[PDB]
Amino acid sequence: GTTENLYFQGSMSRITIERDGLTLVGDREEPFGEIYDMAILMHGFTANRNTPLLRQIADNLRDENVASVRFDFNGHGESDGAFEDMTVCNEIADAQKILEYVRTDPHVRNIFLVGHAQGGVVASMLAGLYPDIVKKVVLLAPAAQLKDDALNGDTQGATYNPEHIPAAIPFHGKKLGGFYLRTAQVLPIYEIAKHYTNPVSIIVGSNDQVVAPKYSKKYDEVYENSELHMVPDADHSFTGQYKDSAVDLTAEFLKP
Amino acid sequence: GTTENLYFQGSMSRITIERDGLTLVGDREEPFGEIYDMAILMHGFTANRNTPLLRQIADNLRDENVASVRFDFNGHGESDGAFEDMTVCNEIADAQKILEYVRTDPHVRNIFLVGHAQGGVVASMLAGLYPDIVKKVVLLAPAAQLKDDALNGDTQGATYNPEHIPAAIPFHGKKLGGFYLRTAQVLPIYEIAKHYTNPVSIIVGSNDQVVAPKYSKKYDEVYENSELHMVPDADHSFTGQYKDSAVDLTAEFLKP
Ligand SMILES: CCOC(=O)/C=C/c1ccc(O)c(OC)c1
Ligand SMILES: CCOC(=O)/C=C/c1ccc(O)c(OC)c1
Repeated sequence: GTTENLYFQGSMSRITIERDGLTLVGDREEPFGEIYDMAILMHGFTANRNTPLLRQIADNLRDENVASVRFDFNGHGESDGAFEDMTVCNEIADAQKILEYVRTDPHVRNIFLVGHAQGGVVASMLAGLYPDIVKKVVLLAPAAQLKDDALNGDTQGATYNPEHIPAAIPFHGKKLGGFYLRTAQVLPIYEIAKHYTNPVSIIVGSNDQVVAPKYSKKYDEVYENSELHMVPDADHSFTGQYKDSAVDLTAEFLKP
Repeated sequence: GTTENLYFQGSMSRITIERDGLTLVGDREEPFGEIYDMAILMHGFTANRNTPLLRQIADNLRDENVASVRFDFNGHGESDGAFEDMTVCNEIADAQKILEYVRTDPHVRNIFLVGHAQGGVVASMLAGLYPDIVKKVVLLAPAAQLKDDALNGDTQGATYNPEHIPAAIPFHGKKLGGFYLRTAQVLPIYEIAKHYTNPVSIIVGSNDQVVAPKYSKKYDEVYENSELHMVPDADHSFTGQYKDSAVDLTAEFLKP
Protein backbone atom coordinates (compact mmCIF):
# COMPACT_ATOMS: atom_id res chain seq x y z
CA GLY A 1 0.00 0.00 0.00
CA THR A 2 2.70 2.54 -1.05
CA THR A 3 1.74 6.20 -1.88
CA GLU A 4 3.79 8.79 -3.94
CA ASN A 5 2.69 12.51 -4.08
CA LEU A 6 4.84 14.94 -6.18
CA TYR A 7 5.07 18.39 -4.41
CA PHE A 8 8.02 20.06 -6.26
CA GLN A 9 9.13 19.81 -9.90
CA GLY A 10 11.38 22.08 -12.00
CA SER A 11 14.49 24.24 -12.11
CA MET A 12 15.73 27.28 -10.20
CA SER A 13 18.44 29.65 -11.61
CA ARG A 14 20.38 32.64 -10.08
CA ILE A 15 20.15 35.36 -12.81
CA THR A 16 22.12 38.64 -13.14
CA ILE A 17 21.10 41.44 -15.58
CA GLU A 18 22.67 44.88 -16.31
CA ARG A 19 20.83 48.21 -16.13
CA ASP A 20 23.04 51.32 -16.82
CA GLY A 21 26.18 49.72 -15.28
CA LEU A 22 24.23 48.23 -12.22
CA THR A 23 24.01 44.42 -11.70
CA LEU A 24 20.48 43.31 -10.68
CA VAL A 25 20.35 39.85 -9.00
CA GLY A 26 17.32 37.53 -9.35
CA ASP A 27 15.95 33.99 -8.89
CA ARG A 28 14.21 32.25 -11.79
CA GLU A 29 11.85 29.32 -11.12
CA GLU A 30 10.45 27.20 -13.95
CA PRO A 31 8.34 24.04 -14.10
CA PHE A 32 9.35 21.10 -16.30
CA GLY A 33 8.36 21.68 -19.92
CA GLU A 34 9.68 23.57 -22.92
CA ILE A 35 7.06 26.38 -22.92
CA TYR A 36 5.45 28.25 -19.96
CA ASP A 37 3.80 31.55 -18.99
CA MET A 38 6.19 33.67 -16.88
CA ALA A 39 5.47 36.08 -13.95
CA ILE A 40 7.79 38.97 -12.90
CA LEU A 41 7.42 39.33 -9.05
CA MET A 42 8.34 42.77 -7.63
CA HIS A 43 9.11 43.43 -3.89
CA GLY A 44 8.32 46.53 -1.80
CA PHE A 45 10.23 49.50 -0.31
CA THR A 46 13.19 48.23 1.87
CA ALA A 47 12.22 44.55 1.14
CA ASN A 48 13.96 42.07 -1.21
CA ARG A 49 13.18 39.36 -3.78
CA ASN A 50 13.24 36.56 -1.17
CA THR A 51 10.44 37.63 1.26
CA PRO A 52 8.22 34.71 2.38
CA LEU A 53 5.37 36.15 0.23
CA LEU A 54 7.41 36.25 -3.08
CA ARG A 55 9.04 32.76 -2.40
CA GLN A 56 5.55 31.24 -1.79
CA ILE A 57 4.11 33.00 -4.92
CA ALA A 58 6.98 31.61 -7.11
CA ASP A 59 6.40 28.14 -5.53
CA ASN A 60 2.60 27.98 -6.10
CA LEU A 61 2.91 29.52 -9.64
CA ARG A 62 5.45 26.76 -10.51
CA ASP A 63 2.91 24.13 -9.18
CA GLU A 64 0.46 25.61 -11.83
CA ASN A 65 3.14 25.43 -14.66
CA VAL A 66 3.85 29.23 -14.41
CA ALA A 67 7.58 30.24 -14.34
CA SER A 68 8.68 33.31 -12.32
CA VAL A 69 11.63 35.71 -11.94
CA ARG A 70 12.08 37.93 -8.90
CA PHE A 71 14.91 40.54 -8.80
CA ASP A 72 16.29 42.81 -6.07
CA PHE A 73 15.60 46.40 -7.17
CA ASN A 74 18.64 48.76 -7.26
CA GLY A 75 19.66 49.79 -3.73
CA HIS A 76 18.03 46.60 -2.25
CA GLY A 77 19.07 43.01 -1.34
CA GLU A 78 22.06 41.81 -3.41
CA SER A 79 21.59 44.17 -6.40
CA ASP A 80 24.01 47.12 -7.02
CA GLY A 81 23.35 50.82 -6.19
CA ALA A 82 23.07 52.93 -3.00
CA PHE A 83 19.62 52.83 -1.26
CA GLU A 84 19.74 56.69 -1.29
CA ASP A 85 19.92 56.69 -5.18
CA MET A 86 16.76 54.48 -5.55
CA THR A 87 13.59 56.22 -6.96
CA VAL A 88 10.26 54.74 -8.15
CA CYS A 89 11.40 55.82 -11.73
CA ASN A 90 14.74 53.90 -11.68
CA GLU A 91 12.86 50.84 -10.24
CA ILE A 92 10.60 51.14 -13.37
CA ALA A 93 13.86 51.13 -15.44
CA ASP A 94 15.05 47.97 -13.56
CA ALA A 95 11.64 46.27 -14.24
CA GLN A 96 11.87 47.20 -17.95
CA LYS A 97 15.28 45.38 -18.30
CA ILE A 98 13.72 42.35 -16.55
CA LEU A 99 10.69 42.50 -18.94
CA GLU A 100 13.13 42.56 -21.94
CA TYR A 101 15.08 39.57 -20.38
CA VAL A 102 11.71 37.63 -20.20
CA ARG A 103 10.18 38.83 -23.58
CA THR A 104 13.45 37.66 -25.34
CA ASP A 105 13.34 34.16 -23.67
CA PRO A 106 12.48 31.40 -26.21
CA HIS A 107 10.63 29.22 -23.58
CA VAL A 108 8.05 31.96 -22.66
CA ARG A 109 4.37 32.28 -23.79
CA ASN A 110 2.51 35.05 -21.87
CA ILE A 111 4.09 37.63 -19.48
CA PHE A 112 2.42 38.48 -16.11
CA LEU A 113 3.40 41.17 -13.53
CA VAL A 114 2.96 40.67 -9.72
CA GLY A 115 3.91 43.67 -7.54
CA HIS A 116 3.64 44.03 -3.75
CA ALA A 117 3.23 47.58 -2.35
CA GLN A 118 5.86 49.95 -3.98
CA GLY A 119 6.47 46.94 -6.25
CA GLY A 120 2.71 47.22 -7.08
CA VAL A 121 3.16 50.90 -8.08
CA VAL A 122 6.14 49.81 -10.26
CA ALA A 123 4.13 46.90 -11.80
CA SER A 124 1.13 49.18 -12.53
CA MET A 125 3.25 51.83 -14.38
CA LEU A 126 5.34 49.14 -16.25
CA ALA A 127 2.04 47.52 -17.41
CA GLY A 128 0.83 51.00 -18.55
CA LEU A 129 4.10 51.39 -20.62
CA TYR A 130 3.79 47.80 -22.08
CA PRO A 131 0.03 47.04 -22.27
CA ASP A 132 0.62 45.31 -25.71
CA ILE A 133 3.05 42.87 -23.98
CA VAL A 134 1.73 42.28 -20.41
CA LYS A 135 -1.23 39.75 -20.36
CA LYS A 136 -2.19 39.77 -16.63
CA VAL A 137 -1.26 41.93 -13.59
CA VAL A 138 -1.63 41.18 -9.86
CA LEU A 139 -1.26 44.22 -7.51
CA LEU A 140 -0.88 43.36 -3.79
CA ALA A 141 -1.47 46.39 -1.48
CA PRO A 142 -0.18 48.74 -4.23
CA ALA A 143 1.50 51.68 -2.39
CA ALA A 144 0.22 54.64 -4.48
CA GLN A 145 0.09 56.54 -1.11
CA LEU A 146 3.87 57.27 -1.45
CA LYS A 147 2.90 60.17 -3.80
CA ASP A 148 0.34 61.78 -1.41
CA ASP A 149 2.78 61.32 1.56
CA ALA A 150 5.68 63.00 -0.40
CA LEU A 151 3.30 65.89 -1.31
CA ASN A 152 2.30 66.20 2.43
CA GLY A 153 5.94 65.97 3.71
CA ASP A 154 5.23 62.92 5.90
CA THR A 155 6.67 59.60 4.66
CA GLN A 156 5.91 56.84 7.22
CA GLY A 157 6.77 59.09 10.15
CA ALA A 158 9.68 60.96 8.51
CA THR A 159 8.65 64.71 8.18
CA TYR A 160 10.22 67.41 5.92
CA ASN A 161 9.09 70.57 4.10
CA PRO A 162 7.57 69.23 0.81
CA GLU A 163 8.63 72.56 -0.89
CA HIS A 164 12.30 72.44 0.35
CA ILE A 165 13.05 68.64 0.31
CA PRO A 166 16.57 67.99 1.70
CA ALA A 167 19.32 66.11 -0.26
CA ALA A 168 18.39 62.99 1.80
CA ILE A 169 16.39 62.21 4.99
CA PRO A 170 17.15 59.77 7.84
CA PHE A 171 14.90 56.69 7.34
CA HIS A 172 14.86 53.80 9.91
CA GLY A 173 18.70 53.13 9.69
CA LYS A 174 18.96 54.29 6.03
CA LYS A 175 19.26 57.48 3.92
CA LEU A 176 16.18 58.18 1.65
CA GLY A 177 17.10 60.24 -1.43
CA GLY A 178 15.76 63.77 -1.83
CA PHE A 179 15.32 62.71 -5.49
CA TYR A 180 13.02 59.78 -4.46
CA LEU A 181 10.74 62.30 -2.70
CA ARG A 182 10.80 64.97 -5.50
CA THR A 183 9.97 62.38 -8.21
CA ALA A 184 7.32 60.69 -5.95
CA GLN A 185 5.45 64.07 -5.77
CA VAL A 186 4.89 64.19 -9.63
CA LEU A 187 4.61 60.40 -10.40
CA PRO A 188 1.77 59.97 -12.96
CA ILE A 189 0.73 56.69 -11.25
CA TYR A 190 -2.97 56.38 -12.24
CA GLU A 191 -2.45 58.34 -15.52
CA ILE A 192 -0.01 55.62 -16.79
CA ALA A 193 -1.66 52.57 -15.05
CA LYS A 194 -5.02 53.18 -16.86
CA HIS A 195 -3.39 52.40 -20.32
CA TYR A 196 -3.40 48.69 -19.27
CA THR A 197 -6.84 47.25 -20.34
CA ASN A 198 -5.96 43.49 -19.92
CA PRO A 199 -7.04 41.58 -16.73
CA VAL A 200 -5.89 43.00 -13.34
CA SER A 201 -6.38 41.50 -9.86
CA ILE A 202 -6.01 43.87 -6.87
CA ILE A 203 -5.50 42.09 -3.49
CA VAL A 204 -5.64 44.26 -0.32
CA GLY A 205 -5.70 43.46 3.42
CA SER A 206 -8.69 44.96 5.42
CA ASN A 207 -6.16 45.61 8.25
CA ASP A 208 -3.44 47.28 6.07
CA GLN A 209 -1.91 49.87 8.48
CA VAL A 210 0.66 51.17 5.89
CA VAL A 211 -1.38 52.10 2.74
CA ALA A 212 -5.03 53.33 3.04
CA PRO A 213 -7.66 51.19 1.22
CA LYS A 214 -8.64 54.16 -0.98
CA TYR A 215 -5.49 53.56 -3.19
CA SER A 216 -6.55 49.99 -4.23
CA LYS A 217 -10.14 51.20 -4.90
CA LYS A 218 -8.89 53.97 -7.24
CA TYR A 219 -6.95 51.34 -9.31
CA ASP A 220 -10.28 49.34 -9.46
CA GLU A 221 -12.23 52.47 -10.72
CA VAL A 222 -9.54 53.38 -13.35
CA TYR A 223 -8.90 49.85 -14.87
CA GLU A 224 -11.28 48.62 -17.60
CA ASN A 225 -10.85 44.91 -16.56
CA SER A 226 -10.17 44.84 -12.76
CA GLU A 227 -11.31 42.68 -9.80
CA LEU A 228 -10.67 43.83 -6.19
CA HIS A 229 -10.24 41.18 -3.41
CA MET A 230 -10.32 42.53 0.17
CA VAL A 231 -8.67 39.84 2.39
CA PRO A 232 -10.30 40.10 5.88
CA ASP A 233 -7.82 41.15 8.61
CA ALA A 234 -4.68 40.81 6.37
CA ASP A 235 -1.69 43.10 7.20
CA HIS A 236 0.25 45.30 4.70
CA SER A 237 2.82 42.56 3.80
CA PHE A 238 0.42 39.51 3.88
CA THR A 239 2.59 37.73 6.58
CA GLY A 240 2.07 34.53 8.60
CA GLN A 241 -1.58 33.29 8.35
CA TYR A 242 -2.38 35.96 5.63
CA LYS A 243 0.42 34.76 3.20
CA ASP A 244 -1.66 31.73 2.02
CA SER A 245 -4.72 33.85 1.09
CA ALA A 246 -2.65 36.35 -1.04
CA VAL A 247 -0.84 33.41 -2.71
CA ASP A 248 -4.12 31.52 -3.49
CA LEU A 249 -5.70 34.66 -5.13
CA THR A 250 -2.44 35.26 -7.13
CA ALA A 251 -2.10 31.62 -8.36
CA GLU A 252 -5.82 31.28 -9.16
CA PHE A 253 -5.70 34.51 -11.35
CA LEU A 254 -2.49 33.53 -13.24
CA LYS A 255 -3.07 29.78 -13.77
CA PRO A 256 -3.79 28.42 -17.29
CA GLY B 1 51.07 103.24 -29.18
CA THR B 2 50.95 100.07 -27.02
CA THR B 3 47.55 98.14 -27.09
CA GLU B 4 46.50 95.17 -24.83
CA ASN B 5 43.18 93.31 -25.52
CA LEU B 6 42.30 90.45 -23.08
CA TYR B 7 40.30 87.79 -25.03
CA PHE B 8 40.46 84.87 -22.54
CA GLN B 9 40.54 84.63 -18.76
CA GLY B 10 39.67 81.69 -16.44
CA SER B 11 40.03 77.94 -15.69
CA MET B 12 38.86 74.98 -17.79
CA SER B 13 38.62 71.52 -16.10
CA ARG B 14 37.60 68.08 -17.53
CA ILE B 15 34.99 66.68 -15.07
CA THR B 16 33.64 63.13 -14.71
CA ILE B 17 30.68 62.20 -12.43
CA GLU B 18 28.94 58.84 -11.82
CA ARG B 19 25.25 58.13 -12.29
CA ASP B 20 24.15 54.53 -11.48
CA GLY B 21 27.55 53.10 -12.46
CA LEU B 22 27.78 55.26 -15.70
CA THR B 23 30.58 57.89 -16.05
CA LEU B 24 29.35 61.24 -17.45
CA VAL B 25 32.11 63.45 -19.02
CA GLY B 26 31.95 67.28 -19.01
CA ASP B 27 33.91 70.54 -19.43
CA ARG B 28 33.84 73.13 -16.64
CA GLU B 29 34.62 76.78 -17.47
CA GLU B 30 34.99 79.43 -14.77
CA PRO B 31 36.10 83.04 -14.70
CA PHE B 32 38.70 84.25 -12.20
CA GLY B 33 37.10 84.62 -8.74
CA GLU B 34 36.22 82.68 -5.58
CA ILE B 35 32.38 82.94 -6.03
CA TYR B 36 30.37 82.83 -9.33
CA ASP B 37 26.94 81.84 -10.74
CA MET B 38 27.07 78.52 -12.62
CA ALA B 39 25.03 77.55 -15.74
CA ILE B 40 24.47 73.83 -16.57
CA LEU B 41 24.41 73.56 -20.41
CA MET B 42 22.50 70.56 -21.85
CA HIS B 43 22.86 69.33 -25.48
CA GLY B 44 20.14 67.76 -27.70
CA PHE B 45 19.24 64.32 -29.16
CA THR B 46 22.29 62.70 -30.97
CA ALA B 47 24.44 65.82 -30.18
CA ASN B 48 27.25 66.21 -27.56
CA ARG B 49 28.49 68.83 -25.09
CA ASN B 50 30.90 70.43 -27.67
CA THR B 51 28.48 71.73 -30.37
CA PRO B 52 29.38 75.19 -31.72
CA LEU B 53 26.28 76.67 -29.90
CA LEU B 54 27.20 75.26 -26.40
CA ARG B 55 30.98 76.12 -26.67
CA GLN B 56 30.06 79.70 -27.67
CA ILE B 57 27.50 79.90 -24.79
CA ALA B 58 30.14 78.67 -22.27
CA ASP B 59 32.63 81.24 -23.80
CA ASN B 60 30.20 84.24 -23.60
CA LEU B 61 29.02 83.35 -20.04
CA ARG B 62 32.68 83.13 -18.84
CA ASP B 63 33.28 86.71 -20.30
CA GLU B 64 30.25 87.85 -18.15
CA ASN B 65 31.74 86.14 -15.03
CA VAL B 66 29.29 83.17 -15.18
CA ALA B 67 30.85 79.66 -14.84
CA SER B 68 29.40 76.74 -16.87
CA VAL B 69 29.48 72.93 -17.00
CA ARG B 70 28.40 70.95 -20.07
CA PHE B 71 28.22 67.14 -19.91
CA ASP B 72 27.62 64.47 -22.52
CA PHE B 73 24.36 62.71 -21.60
CA ASN B 74 24.35 58.88 -21.31
CA GLY B 75 24.57 57.24 -24.76
CA HIS B 76 26.25 60.37 -26.31
CA GLY B 77 29.72 61.90 -26.88
CA GLU B 78 32.35 60.44 -24.49
CA SER B 79 29.89 59.55 -21.62
CA ASP B 80 29.10 55.86 -20.81
CA GLY B 81 26.01 53.92 -21.98
CA ALA B 82 24.55 52.68 -25.28
CA PHE B 83 22.52 55.21 -27.35
CA GLU B 84 19.71 52.57 -27.44
CA ASP B 85 19.37 52.71 -23.53
CA MET B 86 19.01 56.54 -23.47
CA THR B 87 15.54 57.87 -22.43
CA VAL B 88 14.43 61.44 -21.53
CA CYS B 89 13.92 60.06 -17.98
CA ASN B 90 17.54 58.82 -17.56
CA GLU B 91 18.88 62.14 -19.02
CA ILE B 92 16.85 63.89 -16.24
CA ALA B 93 18.68 61.49 -13.81
CA ASP B 94 22.03 62.49 -15.48
CA ALA B 95 21.09 66.20 -15.05
CA GLN B 96 20.11 65.67 -11.37
CA LYS B 97 23.64 64.26 -10.57
CA ILE B 98 25.13 67.30 -12.42
CA LEU B 99 22.89 69.61 -10.34
CA GLU B 100 24.03 67.86 -7.08
CA TYR B 101 27.76 68.26 -8.17
CA VAL B 102 27.19 72.00 -8.83
CA ARG B 103 24.97 72.58 -5.72
CA THR B 104 27.74 70.95 -3.54
CA ASP B 105 30.53 73.24 -4.93
CA PRO B 106 31.60 75.92 -2.36
CA HIS B 107 32.33 78.45 -5.23
CA VAL B 108 28.78 78.36 -6.77
CA ARG B 109 26.29 81.13 -5.85
CA ASN B 110 23.11 80.78 -8.07
CA ILE B 111 22.42 77.93 -10.52
CA PHE B 112 21.02 78.43 -14.05
CA LEU B 113 19.94 75.73 -16.58
CA VAL B 114 20.43 76.13 -20.36
CA GLY B 115 19.01 73.42 -22.60
CA HIS B 116 18.88 73.08 -26.37
CA ALA B 117 16.10 71.01 -27.95
CA GLN B 118 15.76 67.61 -26.10
CA GLY B 119 18.20 69.26 -23.63
CA GLY B 120 15.54 71.98 -23.21
CA VAL B 121 12.93 69.32 -22.35
CA VAL B 122 15.40 67.88 -19.77
CA ALA B 123 16.19 71.35 -18.33
CA SER B 124 12.43 72.23 -18.06
CA MET B 125 11.64 68.92 -16.20
CA LEU B 126 14.67 69.28 -13.82
CA ALA B 127 13.66 72.94 -13.02
CA GLY B 128 10.13 71.65 -12.21
CA LEU B 129 11.60 69.05 -9.78
CA TYR B 130 14.05 71.68 -8.26
CA PRO B 131 12.12 74.98 -8.44
CA ASP B 132 13.57 75.84 -4.93
CA ILE B 133 17.20 75.51 -6.32
CA VAL B 134 17.19 76.72 -10.04
CA LYS B 135 17.32 80.59 -10.19
CA LYS B 136 17.05 81.06 -14.00
CA VAL B 137 16.32 78.85 -17.06
CA VAL B 138 17.01 79.36 -20.81
CA LEU B 139 15.27 76.95 -23.24
CA LEU B 140 16.55 76.93 -26.86
CA ALA B 141 14.05 75.30 -29.30
CA PRO B 142 12.85 72.95 -26.52
CA ALA B 143 11.84 69.66 -28.18
CA ALA B 144 8.52 68.96 -26.35
CA GLN B 145 7.32 67.65 -29.81
CA LEU B 146 9.18 64.32 -29.10
CA LYS B 147 6.09 63.32 -27.02
CA ASP B 148 3.51 64.09 -29.80
CA ASP B 149 5.74 62.31 -32.42
CA ALA B 150 6.00 59.17 -30.17
CA LEU B 151 2.18 59.17 -29.80
CA ASN B 152 1.88 59.58 -33.66
CA GLY B 153 4.37 56.82 -34.50
CA ASP B 154 6.70 59.08 -36.56
CA THR B 155 10.00 60.24 -35.06
CA GLN B 156 11.82 62.37 -37.71
CA GLY B 157 10.98 59.82 -40.44
CA ALA B 158 11.34 56.66 -38.28
CA THR B 159 7.81 55.11 -38.26
CA TYR B 160 6.32 52.40 -36.03
CA ASN B 161 2.99 51.36 -34.52
CA PRO B 162 2.62 53.64 -31.42
CA GLU B 163 0.64 50.90 -29.54
CA HIS B 164 3.19 48.10 -30.40
CA ILE B 165 6.62 49.79 -30.31
CA PRO B 166 9.50 47.39 -31.18
CA ALA B 167 12.41 46.70 -28.81
CA ALA B 168 14.51 49.20 -30.88
CA ILE B 169 14.05 51.06 -34.21
CA PRO B 170 16.75 51.92 -36.78
CA PHE B 171 17.44 55.68 -36.52
CA HIS B 172 19.94 57.42 -38.90
CA GLY B 173 22.36 54.44 -38.60
CA LYS B 174 21.90 54.15 -34.79
CA LYS B 175 19.33 52.20 -32.73
CA LEU B 176 16.72 54.15 -30.78
CA GLY B 177 15.27 52.25 -27.74
CA GLY B 178 11.59 51.24 -27.65
CA PHE B 179 11.70 52.37 -23.98
CA TYR B 180 12.69 55.90 -25.21
CA LEU B 181 9.50 56.04 -27.29
CA ARG B 182 7.12 54.40 -24.67
CA THR B 183 8.35 56.81 -21.92
CA ALA B 184 8.25 59.79 -24.43
CA GLN B 185 4.51 59.04 -24.94
CA VAL B 186 3.58 59.58 -21.20
CA LEU B 187 6.13 62.33 -20.19
CA PRO B 188 4.26 65.05 -18.16
CA ILE B 189 6.50 67.73 -19.80
CA TYR B 190 4.32 70.86 -19.27
CA GLU B 191 2.71 69.55 -16.03
CA ILE B 192 6.18 69.18 -14.38
CA ALA B 193 7.81 72.29 -16.02
CA LYS B 194 4.91 74.51 -14.67
CA HIS B 195 6.11 74.07 -11.03
CA TYR B 196 9.12 76.33 -11.92
CA THR B 197 8.00 79.95 -11.19
CA ASN B 198 11.46 81.69 -11.33
CA PRO B 199 12.54 83.58 -14.56
CA VAL B 200 12.68 81.66 -17.90
CA SER B 201 13.76 82.85 -21.37
CA ILE B 202 12.60 80.77 -24.38
CA ILE B 203 14.60 81.27 -27.60
CA VAL B 204 13.07 79.73 -30.82
CA GLY B 205 13.88 80.04 -34.59
CA SER B 206 10.75 81.05 -36.66
CA ASN B 207 11.94 78.56 -39.30
CA ASP B 208 12.64 75.57 -36.99
CA GLN B 209 11.85 72.55 -39.30
CA VAL B 210 12.62 69.88 -36.61
CA VAL B 211 10.40 71.17 -33.70
CA ALA B 212 7.30 73.34 -34.40
CA PRO B 213 7.85 76.73 -32.66
CA LYS B 214 4.27 76.23 -31.22
CA TYR B 215 5.97 73.97 -28.50
CA SER B 216 8.08 77.02 -27.35
CA LYS B 217 4.90 79.21 -27.33
CA LYS B 218 3.22 76.54 -25.12
CA TYR B 219 6.10 76.81 -22.57
CA ASP B 220 5.65 80.63 -22.58
CA GLU B 221 1.91 80.19 -21.80
CA VAL B 222 2.53 77.61 -19.03
CA TYR B 223 5.32 79.51 -17.14
CA GLU B 224 4.58 82.19 -14.49
CA ASN B 225 7.63 84.36 -15.33
CA SER B 226 8.68 83.69 -18.98
CA GLU B 227 9.82 85.76 -21.99
CA LEU B 228 9.67 84.38 -25.57
CA HIS B 229 12.27 85.44 -28.17
CA MET B 230 11.40 84.25 -31.68
CA VAL B 231 14.54 84.69 -33.84
CA PRO B 232 13.40 85.58 -37.41
CA ASP B 233 14.52 82.96 -40.03
CA ALA B 234 16.65 80.87 -37.51
CA ASP B 235 16.80 77.04 -37.89
CA HIS B 236 16.57 74.28 -35.23
CA SER B 237 20.36 74.20 -34.47
CA PHE B 238 20.91 78.02 -34.49
CA THR B 239 23.63 77.56 -37.20
CA GLY B 240 25.81 80.34 -38.73
CA GLN B 241 24.53 83.92 -38.07
CA TYR B 242 21.64 82.56 -35.94
CA LYS B 243 24.13 81.18 -33.32
CA ASP B 244 25.26 84.76 -32.28
CA SER B 245 21.57 85.83 -31.72
CA ALA B 246 20.91 82.67 -29.57
CA VAL B 247 24.20 83.19 -27.63
CA ASP B 248 23.54 86.95 -27.10
CA LEU B 249 19.96 86.37 -25.70
CA THR B 250 21.34 83.58 -23.44
CA ALA B 251 24.23 85.73 -22.05
CA GLU B 252 21.91 88.81 -21.67
CA PHE B 253 19.33 86.83 -19.60
CA LEU B 254 21.85 85.13 -17.23
CA LYS B 255 24.32 88.03 -16.73
CA PRO B 256 24.66 89.68 -13.30
C1 LIG C 1 6.68 48.91 -1.38
C2 LIG C 1 6.72 48.56 -0.05
O1 LIG C 1 6.07 49.75 0.36
C3 LIG C 1 5.43 49.58 1.43
O2 LIG C 1 5.44 48.50 2.01
C4 LIG C 1 4.77 50.83 1.79
C5 LIG C 1 4.92 51.85 1.02
C6 LIG C 1 4.89 53.26 1.37
C7 LIG C 1 3.77 53.84 1.93
C8 LIG C 1 3.74 55.20 2.21
C9 LIG C 1 4.81 56.00 1.87
O3 LIG C 1 4.78 57.32 2.14
C10 LIG C 1 5.94 55.43 1.27
O4 LIG C 1 6.92 56.32 0.92
C11 LIG C 1 8.24 55.81 0.76
C12 LIG C 1 5.96 54.09 0.99
C1 LIG D 1 17.41 67.60 -28.43
C2 LIG D 1 17.87 67.53 -29.73
O1 LIG D 1 16.60 67.23 -30.27
C3 LIG D 1 16.46 67.76 -31.39
O2 LIG D 1 17.34 68.42 -31.91
C4 LIG D 1 15.15 67.39 -31.90
C5 LIG D 1 14.47 66.57 -31.19
C6 LIG D 1 13.34 65.75 -31.58
C7 LIG D 1 12.25 66.22 -32.29
C8 LIG D 1 11.19 65.38 -32.60
C9 LIG D 1 11.22 64.07 -32.17
O3 LIG D 1 10.17 63.27 -32.49
C10 LIG D 1 12.32 63.59 -31.45
O4 LIG D 1 12.28 62.28 -31.06
C11 LIG D 1 13.46 61.75 -30.47
C12 LIG D 1 13.35 64.43 -31.14
